[PDB]
Amino acid sequence: MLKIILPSLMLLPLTWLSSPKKTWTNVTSYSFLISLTSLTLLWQTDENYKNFSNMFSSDPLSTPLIILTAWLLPLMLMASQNHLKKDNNVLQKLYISMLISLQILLIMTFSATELIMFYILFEATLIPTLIIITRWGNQTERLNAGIYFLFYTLIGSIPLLIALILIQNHVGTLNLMILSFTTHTLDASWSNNLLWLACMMAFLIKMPLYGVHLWLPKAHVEAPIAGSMILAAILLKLGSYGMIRISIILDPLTKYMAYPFILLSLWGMIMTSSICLRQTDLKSLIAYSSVSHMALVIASIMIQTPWSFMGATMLMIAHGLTSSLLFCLANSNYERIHSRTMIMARGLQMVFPLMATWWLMASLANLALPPSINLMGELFITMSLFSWSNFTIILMGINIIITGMYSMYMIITTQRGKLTNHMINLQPSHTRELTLMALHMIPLILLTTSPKLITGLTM
Amino acid sequence: GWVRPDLGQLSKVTKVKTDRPLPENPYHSRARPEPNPVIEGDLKPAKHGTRFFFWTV
Repeated sequence: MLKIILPSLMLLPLTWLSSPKKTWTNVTSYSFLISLTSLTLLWQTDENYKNFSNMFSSDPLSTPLIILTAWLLPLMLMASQNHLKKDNNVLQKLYISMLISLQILLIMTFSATELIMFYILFEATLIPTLIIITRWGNQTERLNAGIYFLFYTLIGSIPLLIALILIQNHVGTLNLMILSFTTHTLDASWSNNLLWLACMMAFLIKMPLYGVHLWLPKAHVEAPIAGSMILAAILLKLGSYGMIRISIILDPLTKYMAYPFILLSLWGMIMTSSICLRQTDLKSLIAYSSVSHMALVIASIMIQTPWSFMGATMLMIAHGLTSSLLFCLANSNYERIHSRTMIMARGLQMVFPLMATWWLMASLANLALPPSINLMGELFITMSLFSWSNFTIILMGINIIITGMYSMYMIITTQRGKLTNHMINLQPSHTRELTLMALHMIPLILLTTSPKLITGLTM
Repeated sequence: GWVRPDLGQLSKVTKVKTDRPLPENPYHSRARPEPNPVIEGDLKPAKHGTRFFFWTV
């Protein structure tokens, strides 16, 4: 991993030692080249996972998440340029450094071999995330959004820290490979049931689980666009990735311990998807859509089947690209009229025909049109849950209906109908903006062509 | 024939001869507890370094 991490660290001096007129062109270009180098992790010609050293590894679960992380950094930079163009030069460089910091921290997080190392990097990400939300968010509610985000995470993370220390005191190590091979059955004591919850809650809050999700709609509505991109695409996946790594040592208590969280997720995914039908704020709508999708990820990880893990891995990647695309699409209208109210701008297909095409594909991805990886992940999750209990299809069926309703509702409301023609400041789409949309959507199509790369650990 | 001792003479420490044996354990003390065994050998580096969580060295 050092041949990926070291060049990423060199982006920081590159940012600060570049001329003001070359900073964006420089950092974006090398960020693309670093994404290219991360593809080396996909050269996997056997079934032994790559252990580069005692500290860094990569297997079929972390490899897609590392590459998606590397790809997001250039995309976030392009997304940020227009709304930062009034900041002075030092403030622009500070913002870029925050974005690089997350890229470095997240790549290290997904390749860490030891759980307290994962925990430290997992917690470190809050610092640049909070700074981005609160220093560059637009509204007065960005400060409250920062508090919710930081402290929903932290209250769950403290029990996680206790559990990790406890496991290490008992086993002698937090190395993941050794924990895997030497794992032994747990007794079903009250003490072990609290251990299960301490190991799971921080990851479940991060997903977020329905019930403790209020931080996420707040954080998205208030964050700048690059903050929304990283939060929806990668940061939520830390919880799902954490749950998959740590659940190997929690057997057999997950068989009964999972029931309340399957119930919250399967019912909760209907509550949050139905909220999207009556949401007046476009960013909030996309955010609630994420909570509904991540509810599926929670359910499939909880039932721990080969299909359920594979469907969760695909959905994690597919949602990452799709939701980041939707935030970028919404931000392009906001940068023109400076409102997130969905019903304000209307008939936009009349004036932005190619941007409306990007809107349609993002919406078709979101409602899981086959053969997209969006549908493939949701399909295999549905099959595994049906096996777990045939009555799950009732709640799946309701969510599928509602997801089509709000996905097409967003398109009809904003792109169709009569143009709101008092909006004479609807400047034509930027080349940068149209390029940004394509950089989301080409990988989604390419991954649909070769879905072996995101199947995860079980297939 | 008694000569009075001079100033300083009576305060001297003197040696006296006695057939009485020297007491061997006048305090009636017990045997002292044995010291802790000492660990010997040369120093080697700590095996695998500090071993502090995930630090390699």
